[PDB]
Amino acid sequence: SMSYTWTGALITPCAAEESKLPINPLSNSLLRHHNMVYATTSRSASLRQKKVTFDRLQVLDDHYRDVLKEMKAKASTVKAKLLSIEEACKLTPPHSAKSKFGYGAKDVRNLSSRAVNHIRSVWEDLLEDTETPIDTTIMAKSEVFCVQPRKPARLIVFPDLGVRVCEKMALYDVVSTLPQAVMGSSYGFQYSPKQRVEFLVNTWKSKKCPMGFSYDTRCFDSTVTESDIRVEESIYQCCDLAPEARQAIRSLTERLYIGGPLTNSKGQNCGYRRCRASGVLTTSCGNTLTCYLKATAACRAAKLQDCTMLVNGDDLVVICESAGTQEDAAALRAFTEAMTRYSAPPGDPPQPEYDLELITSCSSNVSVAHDASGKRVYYLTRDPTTPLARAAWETARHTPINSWLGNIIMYAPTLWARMILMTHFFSILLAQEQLEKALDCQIYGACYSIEPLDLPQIIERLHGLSAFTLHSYSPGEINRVASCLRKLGVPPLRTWRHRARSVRAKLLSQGGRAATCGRYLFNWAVRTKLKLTPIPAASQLDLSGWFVAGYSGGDIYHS
Ligand SMILES: O=C(O)c1ccc(Cl)cc1NS(=O)(=O)c1cc(Cl)c(Cl)cc1Cl
Ligand SMILES: O=C(O)c1ccc(Cl)cc1NS(=O)(=O)c1cc(Cl)c(Cl)cc1Cl
Ligand SMILES: [Mn+2]
Ligand SMILES: [Mn+2]
Repeated sequence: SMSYTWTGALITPCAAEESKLPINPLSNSLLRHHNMVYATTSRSASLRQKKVTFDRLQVLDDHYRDVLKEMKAKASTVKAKLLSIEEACKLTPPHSAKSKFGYGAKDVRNLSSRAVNHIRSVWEDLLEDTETPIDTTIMAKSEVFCVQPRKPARLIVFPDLGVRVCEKMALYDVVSTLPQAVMGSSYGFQYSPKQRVEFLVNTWKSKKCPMGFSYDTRCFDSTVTESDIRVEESIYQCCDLAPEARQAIRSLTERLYIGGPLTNSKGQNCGYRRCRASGVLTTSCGNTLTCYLKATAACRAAKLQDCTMLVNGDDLVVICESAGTQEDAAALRAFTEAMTRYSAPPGDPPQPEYDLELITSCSSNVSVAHDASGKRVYYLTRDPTTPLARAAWETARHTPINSWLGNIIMYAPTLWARMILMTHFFSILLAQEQLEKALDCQIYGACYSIEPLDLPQIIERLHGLSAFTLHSYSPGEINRVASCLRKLGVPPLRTWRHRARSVRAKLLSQGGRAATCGRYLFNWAVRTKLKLTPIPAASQLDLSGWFVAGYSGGDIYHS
């Protein structure tokens, strides 16, 4: 069937849309080529619509069925619990889109009478009505990028707030626990960056002659068929579930997940969806299971040897045993035709790689540096272009989520996050005297409230002390960073070192947590290094829950 059907009504914005980077003194000190940074808007919606609208092709074979049964056998060991309305409400982000039924996220979090009453009625409706399609709103997502030698806005589809809370009650525990039970070490969201690196490195070293590749499906959500979504439900149904949760899951699958009507911000009928909605609770878990299922079966069909998968939603990395240059090339090609038959055609043909550093997944790749002892240490890095463009944007404009904070945490060991992001943002926080102000950021899609002054302990707990002593980065990594800065008009690293020494000094002079930030985060900036000892507060942090599952598009808030 067609992934989408359109009436002609336009995808409209519900407020003014900014697309250009402002000329701001704070942002200009970080990035001078402001005309190269832009934000997507509804103006490009039609372009995206054209790309994601097509008829799907899907042929399932014995390998697919074999793997599905293997996954279901594992899912059968799961017992999922039903979340109370209170628990579900508390998972709702403070700035989540308000309901059209007289209440907003703040009301939900406060368990106000009207919000809770409506949520209950929505729940009872899911238990009683097993067929009526649930309405969804379609919007053009606002994301920041750097012009390329422009990307049309992505389309987000989500149901009302009441429905979103009900999804949590019925499925939060399932999407938080089932993926790991089914996919084991292949489920990527169970890993912190260091652990992801650990898995990739060990998986690579375990092969006699490793060969690996990233497989990028063209607009994955649009490739997801009704069959895929019902197969996904069949996996969830293997869990021990409360009667109402089982019905809610059955109803949500038929009324929302497999598809439904699309309404624009103006309340006009835009069309119909018959594929994955980006803004529902099951998107991350469902895409991961779907991608893992198809690729695991595809490997068998293509005869790839010892395929080890690492899946994060639609992002897939495969590491296997090489059978020779020509053999691998033909097998990868066969893999692609198998995935194509399963309705997971590639955006760009995958290419076999024989060096782990050359494998890129969602712009990220593993690289190596050295600690104080001179020992090799692998870490996760990525092209800094988008992180820098977004940092500049969030510097000049107030945004609900601070990607820069999430990037500092996830890429703390990188040359660019340390020299640029830490330097730039701490200097600004110092100047505005807002170091102790908690900010919101996202990790694997879930929203977290974080205090900048706790970054030292956070980073130590997640990356280890070596994150504050890495040096001697690879030539390729250094070159990528340097060339990126020239492209964006970002001052050279020598300038950032100078700024860091001054920022470091100021932080030390204030003592307390601030001083700790200066000592640990900016030790790289001084010749006479300071003895960095394990931070007491670090070993006392409760980061249990940060890396359990993916929740992108799931409207999740962890407090
Ligand atoms: O060339 C390097 O030094 C290098 C640095 C980082 C990475 Cl990710 C790969 C590299 N090359 S590689 O041949 O794929 C490689 C992979 C692993 Cl798993 C280990 Cl233990 C050592 C090397 Cl040599
Ligand atoms: O070598 C160190 O002691 C060191 C350790 C970590 C970091 Cl983030 C930077 C370090 N050196 S630095 O002087 O700041 C520096 C490094 C590079 Cl690669 C480049 Cl192009 C330019 C500069 Cl100005
Ligand atoms: Mn993805
Ligand atoms: Mn190498």
